[PDB]
Amino acid sequence: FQFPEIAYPGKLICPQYGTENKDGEDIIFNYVPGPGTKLIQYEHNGRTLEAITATLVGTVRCEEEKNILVSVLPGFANNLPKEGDIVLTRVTRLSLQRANVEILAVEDKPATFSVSQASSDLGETFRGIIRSQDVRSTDRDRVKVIECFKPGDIVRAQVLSLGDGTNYYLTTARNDLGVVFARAANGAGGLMYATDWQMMTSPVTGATEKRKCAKP
Amino acid sequence: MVEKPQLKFKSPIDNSESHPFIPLLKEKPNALKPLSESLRLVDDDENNPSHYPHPYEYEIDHQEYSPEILQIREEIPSKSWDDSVPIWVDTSTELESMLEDLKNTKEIAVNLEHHDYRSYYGIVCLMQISTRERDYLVDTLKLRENLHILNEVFTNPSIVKVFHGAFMDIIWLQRDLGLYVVGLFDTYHASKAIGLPRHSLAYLLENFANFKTSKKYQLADWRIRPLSKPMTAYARADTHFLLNIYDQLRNKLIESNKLAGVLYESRNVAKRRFEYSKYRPLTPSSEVYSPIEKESPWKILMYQYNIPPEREVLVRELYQWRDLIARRDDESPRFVMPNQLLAALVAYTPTDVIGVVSLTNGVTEHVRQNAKLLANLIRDALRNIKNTNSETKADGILLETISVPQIRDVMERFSVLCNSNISKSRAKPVTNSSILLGKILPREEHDIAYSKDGLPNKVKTEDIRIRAQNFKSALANLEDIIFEIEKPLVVPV
Amino acid sequence: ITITKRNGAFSDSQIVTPGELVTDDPIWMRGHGTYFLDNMTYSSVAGTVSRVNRLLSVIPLKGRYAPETGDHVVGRIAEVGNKRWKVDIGGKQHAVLMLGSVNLPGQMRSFLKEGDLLNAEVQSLFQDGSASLHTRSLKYGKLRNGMFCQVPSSLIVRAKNHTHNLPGNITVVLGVNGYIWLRKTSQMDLARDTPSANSWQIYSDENDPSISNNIRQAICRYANVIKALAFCEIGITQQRIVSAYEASMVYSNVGELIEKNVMESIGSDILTAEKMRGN
Amino acid sequence: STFIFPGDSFPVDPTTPVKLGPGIYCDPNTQEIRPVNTGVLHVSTAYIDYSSKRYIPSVNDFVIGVIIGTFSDSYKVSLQNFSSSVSLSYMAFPNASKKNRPTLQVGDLVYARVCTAEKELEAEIECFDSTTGRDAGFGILEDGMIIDVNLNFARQLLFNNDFPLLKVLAAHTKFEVAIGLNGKIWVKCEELSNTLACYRTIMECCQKNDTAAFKDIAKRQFKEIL
RNA sequence: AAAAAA
Ligand SMILES: [Mg+2]
Repeated sequence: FQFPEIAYPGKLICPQYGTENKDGEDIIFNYVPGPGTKLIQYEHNGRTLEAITATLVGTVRCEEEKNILVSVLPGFANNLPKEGDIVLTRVTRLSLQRANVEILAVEDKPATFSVSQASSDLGETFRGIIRSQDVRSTDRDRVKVIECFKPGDIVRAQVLSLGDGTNYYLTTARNDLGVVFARAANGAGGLMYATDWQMMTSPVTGATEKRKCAKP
Repeated sequence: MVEKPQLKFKSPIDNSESHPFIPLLKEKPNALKPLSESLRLVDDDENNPSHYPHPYEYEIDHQEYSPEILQIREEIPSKSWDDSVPIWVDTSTELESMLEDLKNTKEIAVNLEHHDYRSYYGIVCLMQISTRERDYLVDTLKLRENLHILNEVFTNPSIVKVFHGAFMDIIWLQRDLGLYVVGLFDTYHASKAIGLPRHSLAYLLENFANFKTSKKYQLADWRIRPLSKPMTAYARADTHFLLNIYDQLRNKLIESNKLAGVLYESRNVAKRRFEYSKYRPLTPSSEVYSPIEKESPWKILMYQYNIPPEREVLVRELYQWRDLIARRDDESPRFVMPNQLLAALVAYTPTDVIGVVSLTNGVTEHVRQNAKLLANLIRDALRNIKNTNSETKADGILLETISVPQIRDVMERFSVLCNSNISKSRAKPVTNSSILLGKILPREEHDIAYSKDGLPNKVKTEDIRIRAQNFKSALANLEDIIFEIEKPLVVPV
Repeated sequence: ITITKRNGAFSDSQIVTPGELVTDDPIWMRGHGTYFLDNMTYSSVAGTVSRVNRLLSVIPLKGRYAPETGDHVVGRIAEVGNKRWKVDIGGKQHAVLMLGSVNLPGQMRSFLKEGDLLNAEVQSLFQDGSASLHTRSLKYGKLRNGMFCQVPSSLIVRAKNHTHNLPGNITVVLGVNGYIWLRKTSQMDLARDTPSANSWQIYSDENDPSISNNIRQAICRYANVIKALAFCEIGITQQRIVSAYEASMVYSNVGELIEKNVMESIGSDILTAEKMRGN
Repeated sequence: STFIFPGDSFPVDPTTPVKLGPGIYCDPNTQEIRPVNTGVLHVSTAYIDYSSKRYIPSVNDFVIGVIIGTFSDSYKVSLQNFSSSVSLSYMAFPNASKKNRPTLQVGDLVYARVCTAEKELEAEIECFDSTTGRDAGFGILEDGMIIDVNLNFARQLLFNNDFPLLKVLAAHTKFEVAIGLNGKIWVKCEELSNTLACYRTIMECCQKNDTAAFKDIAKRQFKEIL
């Protein structure tokens, strides 16, 4: 690519704009900053200059989407809950009109996941709230939250809107979303598995608790 | 059914709104400022257009209250509810008797009744005025254009008018009856100053009166004559004990020095001016009332029923037509067509006269006769929405703006920048040998396993690798747990 | 650098003090600064006795800005939560700004965020004295294209219009709260009161791309004279500013106006001029 | 009497179906029934009576609470100090309304029953039974005086009609009374001296805890104020 | 950071 492949923080990669000559016509390559890069200003020969500079140690990748995107891939931080993403959460508390949780991991894109490492005994972990209307598409008005989720149960959901900078708004309306892993009696009993979409049973003690289950 | 009083009125209703609201005030008693000076029009600002100002605006602010409202007097117990009887006034012969009866009183308690279902602007139905020793029920239907003579009492600063939530009462007074209030004392604002839990009228009749009442007849039709027993019970109950509460609240305010604030907010209520939706100020305020305070009233209708910004032209015509008929036959917009039924016209969009008549639960009378026209407005709106139906472009003009050979210049200045910067680096090679903690701190993780002899054995680094390979392979594909349950209720074919 | 070294040390208006009986007449209506106790009226603060009509009160010598309905004020966003904005107008409490009290064009932090200045009107008042702000106007909105300066709230009196245009192509926004904003005269500022007798860029954070030095030093000088008039405890009006701006032209450099002897000179010049041509 | 200790074997055979209750615990894994408290096992129905000063939310229980907060959705009422708050809805009152809200300030005494009480959810009460003529004394308790007692003294007073308290107090004075299952007793009389006489009796009766000492205490208390 | 009339 006529540009350095390996880049340490502070290493010059490519100028602001670029162009080449092919097929008897000038093709304009537009370089734009990305994750790991930062467009800054340098001075030389008594004249200002703007060039793409890597800010993270790793390899440079030049890709195009249907313009040249310059980004640096390290050998987590970039991953952050955005509208449409699927996120594994754990129920922290149950209220009557809603159910608040905390974000643990986020599903990637083509399964693999991105685990967000944080202290659960502090509160530094991202918190999210699942509305009672976002529990299931069936009968959106009247939904008993006690018979859907449970403190400690793992819930796979999808984030709708970020809202403010405190809580995320999730939903379990579709089939592949709902309580995934759970135990009997708030975790006191044995492991339970998902059979019906609105019923969770335990093939060990024969206990059956009402939850919101996803599709296997 | 019930005959509307609009036909029985001496003057026909006018829903044209072609001219700014002109007060029906003919005689202006207790006024230090001439009527001719207040009958003019205010200069048009940016937000405020040309309109007639409040007649007693100069009288409300400038005039002083009676010095007996500023002193703490003992409460005056209300007359017995069972012993006292309400006096009905349906003729002008007994209206004059009440007028001279109110002039010898220190304070009066007045509350209105309104019906906005069979009229566009709405019509004042019942006015209940109560003194210390008697109660009155004034009919505002038959006696309407002759109630302007009550302004001698209502605009007199010597007599204290006791209302509750007069924010809508002052409007109804000046619009239909042409009445104005000078020297108002709103018990509602008084309740706010004390910090009472509920600023309603039912709470004041409970805590400071111990007369249990309830909200039963409010939206109910008051045009029905004569008045029934539970309705006339609620009618007189509003202003009966109101004078008792007036003293009790007035004593609360003086000792807490909050009386100045209540009378202040009361005057601002009394100076409220009514104006049509067309000639309303462009800036929303609480001093001017209008049926529609938004330039685009169809906006909030769409966002409520989640209507996308595409059928706005459809809901506009349906709204403007609903307002046109309502101002024609002199009816309420909801009586012509409810918002729920209008939503069915926007959501389903019936192209024929068959789909218009049958929607949801029921259909009103106004849109039933004009159902054929409604089928055309939908066909016109759908025709309109189908009639109407920059990323690299904005960048491309900027790339042709900057010089092309300059790109070769900034590249040469970039190549000469790197070669004169990072290309020059020379220093004697120094080993990374540990000085102190560099030997032990970054130590690779080792594991040991004690055998039967008790001798330490270093676990191979390859041993743990195949352990992870065995775990990750077994965890990735879990064996499906199969368990059978007996079903004696099922049978074969 | 200027220093001051001192060693050894560190129809009449009635002046009342807390606890003093102002009048023995219970007829009067109790106002601010006075409390009621057994038909007697005592003063709670120290100041002048204000007798207006039936209302009796005591005006304090010094006090924070008291918000009134219709006041044109300049405020800064203090915090943003739920569906409201709480703006600091330098009062006793933070004024509130509802979501329905602003202009929505066709995540509230994308419109107004902490730190942003704005000018607004007091729509109404709460029971605790807090003010409800209202920005729905062509004269109100988010502030930019200039600089902020603060003067005592008792130096700016109410008026029909608080936005004045001044020579030098700049515009002042005299808030009743004392918060003042100087800015470059825009299209709205040039023709505002005149056309009356004849929208995503309103929340923008970026100033005008072309700010001439002639305007920057004007904004600068206009700021130095206002704080100078405030230094002499002189009520700031549109005329007092223009006069001070012209009277300060005898000083070539703008930086010379920061001195104490210079500020009191410009202040005394206007006081003596308005007294001479006023009588 | 048969005294029970936690962890001890359960005398009742697992063969015959027996309904559970308070005092016993069903192990979510081993599925064995064991006692978790100390007291007397009552078998008719299987439950254990144990001494406790702290009340826990439970369905169909009459409680006397104090309004500690007023929200827009419901009321915040504390049935006991330091315990979690309870949710009293606006529609939980007789003759309910939409726009119009019932008149209750912070500190008002309310006599209501617990409708829905989950262990992992905020409890809820209603000021109208479901139902007993809508009037079991439910509603705002005007004036009067309340007294804190243990849960043992409260339940036996409300349920058991052989308890010589309301029987012995009715002879000394005429009054209306309301007893909650959270250890709260509300008693209102005409004269203040009578209410004070009733407060001192229950205070001493709960302390000594003797069935035959009720008449003795009540005699000397009412003659003390005079 | 709900509230008042009808
Ligand atoms: Mg009323």
